[PDB]
Amino acid sequence: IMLLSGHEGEVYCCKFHPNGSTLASAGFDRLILLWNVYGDCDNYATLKGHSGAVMELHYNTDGSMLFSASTDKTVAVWDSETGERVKRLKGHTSFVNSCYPARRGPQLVCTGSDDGTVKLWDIRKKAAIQTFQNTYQVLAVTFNDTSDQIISGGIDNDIKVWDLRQNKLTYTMRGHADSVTGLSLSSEGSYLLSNAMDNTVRVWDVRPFAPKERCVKIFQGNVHNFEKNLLRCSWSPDGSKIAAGSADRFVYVWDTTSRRILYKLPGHAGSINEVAFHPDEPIIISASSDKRLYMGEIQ
Amino acid sequence: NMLNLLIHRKNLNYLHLDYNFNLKPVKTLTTKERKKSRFGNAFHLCREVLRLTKLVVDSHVQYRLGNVDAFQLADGLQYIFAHVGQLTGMYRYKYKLMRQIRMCKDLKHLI
Amino acid sequence: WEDADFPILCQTCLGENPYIRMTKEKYGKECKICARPFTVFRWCPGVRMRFKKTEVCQTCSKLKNVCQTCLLDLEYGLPIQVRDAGLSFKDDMPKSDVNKEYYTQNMEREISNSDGTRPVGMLGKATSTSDMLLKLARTTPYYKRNRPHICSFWVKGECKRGEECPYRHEKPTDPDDPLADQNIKDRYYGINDPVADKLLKRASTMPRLDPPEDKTITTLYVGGLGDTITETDLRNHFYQFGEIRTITVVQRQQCAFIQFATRQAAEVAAEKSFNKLIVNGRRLNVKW
Amino acid sequence: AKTVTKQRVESHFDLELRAAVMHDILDMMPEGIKQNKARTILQHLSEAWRCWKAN
Amino acid sequence: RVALEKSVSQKVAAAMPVRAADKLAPAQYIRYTPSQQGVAFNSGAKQRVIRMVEMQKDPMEPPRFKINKKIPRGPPSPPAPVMHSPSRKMTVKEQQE
Amino acid sequence: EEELNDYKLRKRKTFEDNIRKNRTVISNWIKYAQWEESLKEIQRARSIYERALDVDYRNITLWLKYAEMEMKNRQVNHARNIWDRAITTLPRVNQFWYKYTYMEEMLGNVAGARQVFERWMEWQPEEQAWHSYINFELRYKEVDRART
Amino acid sequence: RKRKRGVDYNAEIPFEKKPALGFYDTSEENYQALDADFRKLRQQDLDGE
Amino acid sequence: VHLDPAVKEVQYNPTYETMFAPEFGPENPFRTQQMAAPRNMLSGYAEPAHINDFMFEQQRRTFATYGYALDPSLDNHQVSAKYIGSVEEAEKNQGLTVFETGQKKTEKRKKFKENDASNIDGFLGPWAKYVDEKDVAKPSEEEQKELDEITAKRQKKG
RNA sequence: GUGCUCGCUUCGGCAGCACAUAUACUAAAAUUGGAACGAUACAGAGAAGAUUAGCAUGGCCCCUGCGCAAGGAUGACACGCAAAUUCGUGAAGCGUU
Repeated sequence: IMLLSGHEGEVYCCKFHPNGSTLASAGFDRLILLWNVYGDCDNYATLKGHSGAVMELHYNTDGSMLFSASTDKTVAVWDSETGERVKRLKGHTSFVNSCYPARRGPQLVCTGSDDGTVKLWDIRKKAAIQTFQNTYQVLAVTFNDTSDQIISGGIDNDIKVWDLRQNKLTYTMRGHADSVTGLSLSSEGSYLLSNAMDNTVRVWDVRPFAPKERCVKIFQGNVHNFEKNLLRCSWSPDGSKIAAGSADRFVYVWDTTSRRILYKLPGHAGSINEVAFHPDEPIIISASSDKRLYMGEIQ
Repeated sequence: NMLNLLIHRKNLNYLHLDYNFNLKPVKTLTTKERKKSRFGNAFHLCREVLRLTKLVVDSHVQYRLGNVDAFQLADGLQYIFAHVGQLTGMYRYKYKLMRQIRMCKDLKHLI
Repeated sequence: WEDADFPILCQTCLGENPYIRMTKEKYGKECKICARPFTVFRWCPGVRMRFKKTEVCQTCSKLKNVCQTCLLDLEYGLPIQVRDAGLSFKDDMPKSDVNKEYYTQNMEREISNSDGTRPVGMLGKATSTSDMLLKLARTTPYYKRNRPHICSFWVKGECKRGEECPYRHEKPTDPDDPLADQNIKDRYYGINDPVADKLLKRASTMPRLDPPEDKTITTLYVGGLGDTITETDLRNHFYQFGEIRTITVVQRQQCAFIQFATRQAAEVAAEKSFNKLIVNGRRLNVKW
Repeated sequence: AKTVTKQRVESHFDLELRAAVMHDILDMMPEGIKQNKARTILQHLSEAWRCWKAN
Repeated sequence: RVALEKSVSQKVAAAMPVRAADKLAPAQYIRYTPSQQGVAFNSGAKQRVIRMVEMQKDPMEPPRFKINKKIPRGPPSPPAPVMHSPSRKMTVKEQQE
Repeated sequence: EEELNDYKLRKRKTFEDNIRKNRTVISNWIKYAQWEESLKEIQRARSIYERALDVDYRNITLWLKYAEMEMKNRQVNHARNIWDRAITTLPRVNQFWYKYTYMEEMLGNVAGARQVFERWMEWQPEEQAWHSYINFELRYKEVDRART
Repeated sequence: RKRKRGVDYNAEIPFEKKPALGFYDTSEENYQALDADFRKLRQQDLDGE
Repeated sequence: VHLDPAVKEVQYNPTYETMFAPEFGPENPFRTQQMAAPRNMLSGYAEPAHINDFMFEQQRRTFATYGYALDPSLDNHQVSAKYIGSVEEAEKNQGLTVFETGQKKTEKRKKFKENDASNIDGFLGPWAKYVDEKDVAKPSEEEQKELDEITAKRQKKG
């Protein structure tokens, strides 16, 4: 078990690097702190370029590029080796809640904001290529696996899937009762994990050939409290386990097959915003509003 | 007010502290009163320092009232700092002031 | 000196709103009993109320097992005199100041060396529950306790500051009422507490087991059984009291007559068999 | 803890001498001795000192 | 050393009392479970949440209370059993010498 | 009652002042406790002995005076607690063992007396102690036990 | 009365260190109070001969 | 199963089944309400929260203005959220907070205004009195007499 | 409350949006107790004859002093029928087996 203090404020997001050897953490302090996973878990960055809260972190699939969506209306792209802010996408009129970069090349990025716009990008160009206008605020976006689709969840409860080729809404999924704070797509690309404020975590069949009712599995046991934070969700790399942020200070991991809890680990003092799995070894980190990151082995 | 309150708190009300920071007794004291009212050098030093401020400040008051010429004011302040021993008795309660008191005599002679 | 991070407070003092802002002042005042300095916590219990503060240190609070403010008991909310007398308990703590100081250091020594988070030394002498206490104890808050003080200028009859006035504009309690003359010390030690006396007299008037003077009948009557209670249910309950051999039931009355081998067992039986007695959701009336 | 400045010196030393001798007489006696006569031994020391000064 | 240096610091804090004002803003939240739960008492909730703020000490206020007042010292810890060997026999002849 | 309380207050103050000045002089405590014993104020006498033990628990004569006072007033269980504490703290003080058995023997608790004797033999006391235990069986003709 | 010490020894047992208590129950047994007899007792009788 | 109930500061990561499974056996009757609750200090369980400053302060303010709030407790039943207190006004006022445009906006009290600062002894900017409810209140012709009695009765004691 | 509303649409009112978002040991009081010399009568200063420097020791005794300095009568007090466990010899008279 390892404890990683040193954020002055709430930790909203944390991600392992795809090679497993290094870790990124960021939150309300606006700084992005890069940690070694092994050894003394020492720090060796301060990334300083933002002016507002860092809402989400994502690496690209090779790990050279770190993407940070911020409430400052900008998306920063960092070089992981040098720590230089490579680019500033500044196209959004309101807070940027989320981002996610494409699995396959080229280096596309998509974004969701409280202005109700879902904007696609290309890192080569300074402007948005395409904007889908949602009627209400968007809290989390991810691509699909094929990099052709944006999936967005918002405060309008429904899950909306766009197609970049037709520029049109293509299918919608209904069942969640409240704001979709978090979306995450499995490494195989078949399934999506969703967290919503209705105290349910669900798995949906994202594949083209799903049944008409796409909700395959329902998980329970997390809590959303009065702080209404954007509690995120993540998959294990093998797809056997799922984790969800919960505001009741307990760190939840479910077995996807048996639908049981497997770990419900105490020790945080605040709302847990994101939980992430290490890619190779069974190490789990959980980021909480108590200004601490907890890292520990599971079996 | 501070030194006044410190007297009244001990209920030593037979002492009087006047508006020029003299302390004088209103009667002949018993031995027991004379013991109880024997303040130490810390209290007496602070009192005489306050006296030295009032001589400075009242000179400026006399000028702002128009009772004295500006040239009289200047010679007034000069007189004070040269003569702080004679005018205030400070060196009774802290003997090391004979450094400063000599040095002001030298400056007097020099100027 | 006592330095604590959280005040021992009952729900009625603590307030009706579960979001509380309070200020922590180290060594702000002396304890109203033991005169030792303690950490004073002060908070607004609700929309209109006194903005209360802790009056006694946790040490004195631990010994009696009372809230630091109202000095009513953390288990029942009754006053100290009522709780101890109901258990026939008495406090050996000295009454004179010099001996109280000696006693104070002793308890300081004890709490520092022991676990100290516990009443159990003083509670251990009388752990038993009593039907008297459970009947009297507040099931619900008494927020009226919290209301602002009376405006003294208004009682004088020339209330300047007008309708802004946060203090109450209503008649004070009459000074001839014995309930006005209360003292924190007297409430803490539990000596001549008028609020206690009012409770105890009232509680004494509650109904009781009068029939045992019939010293050679040993049969109990129970009434209100309905048709919805079996012999076996009745027989089980009576069996916990003692040895029995008669059961007879009168269906018109819906009453049973049940006879014990001894009156002593029957009288022991009767102790439980009051208004406490419930079977199958029916509450039953017991007679001889 | 007031100090042994100057005037205290001789009275202090004569306390420490007698306090040291107290320790030795407790230890030197066999464990079955009548637990008394400590004060008697000290008075012999005070006499031996006076005889030494007077030769 | 962490245990002693902290106690050191509390002693050393006496040495210079007025070198500056202390600075204090660790305004912390604690969550509280009142033990004596009920439907009515908390207006509904099982728990209540409390904001703690350390109040600003006035630099100019003198010591409020009497410290010098001595008190009778409490009795010690309970007496240890005396593990001696048996009292070896004193003799009359040595007792006389 | 006022003259009685003033007599009590005057005497106690003189005892407490003497005790405050001469704490190591254990004989002062005994005089105060015996004076309360004369007044039959046993609850005060008890507290004086316990406080005196806190200054010098090793003083053999202090334990004796405390135990004697309880025995006289028929408070047998209080005296038992005093003896039982004494043998645990001061096992080598032979006199305590003899006196304790002597209580039980006068009370005819021949069984209870043995328990005190058996617990004594655990410490392996001096020869004379054993002979007292031997003679105990011999007084009651238990030849085969005396052998063992 | 203008004193900080004195009269306290009349209100209660002043420094009531309790007896230690164990293995025999002795909350039960208790003692006869002092026979007063304030028609023969004297100041010399309390101190003794 | 394998984890003690008397435990703190667990050095490894226990599984759900090996930490949350029941304690076996019957409860004793010898423990009152205060004794059975999992208290850390004499009246209850105190543990350090880190709740976000804007959300605490909002809900706290909301209860004082209306008398409903969203429940801060973090176990209860993990099933559905509720309001607390006068829950009838939560559904009525559509769950707003103080930091919002209110639903009710009517029957405002009337005061003077002379916002010019040019007429001496006539300016009153934000110090304006309401026009109806006015200074120097006293409560009765006869309650005065009854309070006169009470003060007189106090004079008879000393 | 102010500003903006290609707001009704006049310069009267109302609506929306933006910014602005929780002071106060809450009294101009009622109470409650414990204290300041110092006068009134009373009271007389240690060391085994007397006149006297003192330095100590001890603690629910303090005062003066910034003091880990130094004064207060050597600051006062201490002066005590200072009895703690546990026995035996020798003869003489009287009564008993």
